[PDB]
Amino acid sequence: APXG
Amino acid sequence: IPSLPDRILDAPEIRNDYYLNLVDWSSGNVLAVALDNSVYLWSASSGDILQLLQMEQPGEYISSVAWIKEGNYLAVGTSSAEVQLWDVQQQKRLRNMTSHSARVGSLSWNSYILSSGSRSGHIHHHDVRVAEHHVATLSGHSQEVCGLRWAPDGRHLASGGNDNLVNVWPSAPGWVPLQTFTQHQGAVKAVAWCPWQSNVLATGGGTSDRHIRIWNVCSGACLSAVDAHSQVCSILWSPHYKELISGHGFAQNQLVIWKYPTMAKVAELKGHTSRVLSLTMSPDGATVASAAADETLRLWRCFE
Repeated sequence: APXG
Repeated sequence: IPSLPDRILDAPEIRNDYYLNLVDWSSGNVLAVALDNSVYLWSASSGDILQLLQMEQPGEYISSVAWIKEGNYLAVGTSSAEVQLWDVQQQKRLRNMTSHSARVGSLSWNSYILSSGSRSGHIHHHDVRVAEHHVATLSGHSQEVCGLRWAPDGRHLASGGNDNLVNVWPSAPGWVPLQTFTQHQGAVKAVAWCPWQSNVLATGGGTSDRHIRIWNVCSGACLSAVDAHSQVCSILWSPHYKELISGHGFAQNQLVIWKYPTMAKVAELKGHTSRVLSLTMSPDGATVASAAADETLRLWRCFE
């Protein structure tokens, strides 16, 4: 997940 | 100063290209993070994530991001030499500005003027409010412009390049630098103005230079030259603590906090497992986000  | 970041965000596919400026923290507390061909927005208040955009053509990637002062528009430089302007509240591209001949790796705003730096060595001023946006070409670099920063008072624009030059430009024309500092013996990506001293500029050189230099752009004096023992990808000044923070690569991949004006080392923020690519400061000045080639954005509450 991007930026998770 | 905490030795651990307050948050670690995954940054999958972050481009490990030293010359790009892929992160920026808006005055509205939204972090813009360019990950390969997409730009993600992360609200520091809610933790909400938005994939703002994705490049449409194969091979295209984001080469720079920069928020306008009010934080409602985001400039996005691309590998296809575009300077896009996105309205982040509408989540729509307002403009796709072309003028450059190569990727736009650096961006800096001065009110409604957006300055863009390219791998070609040229800097363009864009009046984003008008049809013919390209209102100036500043040509003082022969290699990629990787650092571009308007002074907070708008009286000077600093640029750093892969030609080892720092140019200090006037705010109006002709278009010749007021200063050209040649003392860095490596790429100059780190460029940050002192928030409490109009004419004081900090610059940092790459692997072959490893120095932080503090200048007075009016007298041209180099006030300080400090060996950081590593490439200096980014410099930020804390307006509250009277300190500087720099990001580094081999071998420690750390951030260094320095006391100003003594330039004494205050702290080292260790944690990244690969070179730091960029630093950006939160609007309140308390937190520094470091984006690194280890595919993380570490948020250090090092100034609170």
